[PDB]
Amino acid sequence: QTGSAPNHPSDSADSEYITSVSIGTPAQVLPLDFDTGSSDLWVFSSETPKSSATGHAIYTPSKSSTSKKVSGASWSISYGDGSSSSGDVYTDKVTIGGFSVNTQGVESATRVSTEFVQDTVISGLVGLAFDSGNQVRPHPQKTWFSNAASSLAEPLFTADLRHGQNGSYNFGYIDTSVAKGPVAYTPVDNSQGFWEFTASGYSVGGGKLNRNSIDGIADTGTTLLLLDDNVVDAYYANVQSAQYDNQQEGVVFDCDEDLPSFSFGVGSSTITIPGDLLNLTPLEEGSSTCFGGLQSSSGIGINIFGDVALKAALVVFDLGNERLGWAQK
Repeated sequence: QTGSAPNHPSDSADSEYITSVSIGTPAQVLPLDFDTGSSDLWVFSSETPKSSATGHAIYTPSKSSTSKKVSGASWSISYGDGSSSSGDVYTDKVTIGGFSVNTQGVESATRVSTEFVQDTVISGLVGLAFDSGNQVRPHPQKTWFSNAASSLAEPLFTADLRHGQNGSYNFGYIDTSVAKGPVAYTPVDNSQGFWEFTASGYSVGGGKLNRNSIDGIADTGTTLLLLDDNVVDAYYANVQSAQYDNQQEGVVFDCDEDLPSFSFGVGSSTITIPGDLLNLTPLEEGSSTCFGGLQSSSGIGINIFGDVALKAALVVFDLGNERLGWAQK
């Protein structure tokens, strides 16, 4: 038994990826942000202030014959970007790509921050990091993937993100037909609740991998590839027009640059992010200056293999073996 759910980029700069989720009986279809960097499944609902939820699809638990309020449960969360939300908790059937979890914790937001209010095309998050990170008190809720894992064909899911095109979030099987190389695995350290791994080294513009390893997290909920100042300096070293732009808070360069690839080692196997995928977006319509997909992680204190990196590969989040797989796309 498997699920396969199409996703799409929210905008021309692949800021975040949007996937439909069906909650309740009959199904209420919400667009949610699948986030392997967090552990709460939370939604805009009929209990979200109407001034915050207007224009967003919402979950109404009273219209679902399978909903149940979880007495005494509450949750609150703050994200990397300073956005936040909080509320109470229901259980309900949650179906993603045709596969159902029958009793899933659905965290109903009674307050959401301005960032979420403005993002009308998203109605919440599906946290896909480890259960230890879940913020429901007093009794944590398991993630949708954790609940599904024992019932799927295999306890794994894959991320297939694309630049400017639909992709897929699949559960319970590995569709390597979207890829041009085999899955290469490395072990995951879930000590901090994340899909944390070590890359064995990197290369800029297709030389041989060095052995300067990089510890970081695979995070579908982060737009950029965020690496330390030493790696960023190495990446941009021969991009002649590159410079830090204090308004953008990141490195920019002429849009017509022929950017080098950025490669990194998963065990001894190479995954290469082509230069095309390291040019995120023109600074504005018709601009001759573009913003790099690879930027510094100095501000956040952890390296993040976000969507820019994930786009280069089919990425296998294996909860059964606690390992992370990358197949070149």
